[PDB]
Amino acid sequence: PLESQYQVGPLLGSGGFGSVYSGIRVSDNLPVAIKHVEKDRISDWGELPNGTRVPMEVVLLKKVSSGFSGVIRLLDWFERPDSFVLILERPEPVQDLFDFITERGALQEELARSFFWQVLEAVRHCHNCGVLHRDIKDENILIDLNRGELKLIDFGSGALLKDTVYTDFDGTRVYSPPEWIRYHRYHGRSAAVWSLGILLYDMVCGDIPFEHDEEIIRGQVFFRQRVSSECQHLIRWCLALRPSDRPTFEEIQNHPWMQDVLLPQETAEIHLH
Ligand SMILES: Cc1oc(-c2ccccc2)cc1C(=O)O
Repeated sequence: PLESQYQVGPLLGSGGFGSVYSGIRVSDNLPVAIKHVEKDRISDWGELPNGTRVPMEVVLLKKVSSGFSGVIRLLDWFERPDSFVLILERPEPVQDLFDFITERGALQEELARSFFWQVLEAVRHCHNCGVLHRDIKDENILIDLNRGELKLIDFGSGALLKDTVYTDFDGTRVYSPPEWIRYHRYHGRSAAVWSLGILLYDMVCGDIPFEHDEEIIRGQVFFRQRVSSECQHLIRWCLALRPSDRPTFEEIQNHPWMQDVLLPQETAEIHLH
């Protein structure tokens, strides 16, 4: 069934999320990514409107599934004896933001603005769907190179969005907020804003600002690259130590640095050719 409907291509990557393969849906040659997740490694299990025992990732992907291209689309899923197999859409050609930054270095601000804006729309979409990604980072962002569109992937560390405190975290530590580091306590939106500040810094500087807990806790931001004041202001704002001092998604998107964003197609034409 999974074996007959899909032609398995090469391994795209593996890690904490499991193993993701390039693939093609045999019926219409649709490019897909086949993600295998070991059951023993699934800590968060959820229930669909049917009531089946599935990993939370599947619940979250279904909650965020729509025509909106800013988030990876779950096309299908299969349960195997010891794993879950997720069929995800696969943009072609594609490059993750991490590989993009590794190759190109620090992004021009116009490019970072377009990318960052698309990440914001994608995160806002997650949140409107009741999903907290919890692992917003360059590696979890795919660039559809032809369309200039970004896709948020890997909902495997995610949770249902709630207004109460989260005391569990399995996303990326260097993207985690100081309140998580110090107290093991964070609120969804403000931790997402912190990780967005790390991401924005990473986009415009070519690397994350903090490598150690103490740097996270201190929250002193040093710009190793020439970054505009408006951009440094937005970064410093997302990276406020006090969760309540962080901007809301609205304030980030109304920030002066975020004005006159390029359309994804314009972004592709100028920067991804
Ligand atoms: C790790 C991962 O990689 C992908 C993917 C990679 C290249 C093209 C399309 C999708 C999705 C996920 C996921 O976890 O959702």
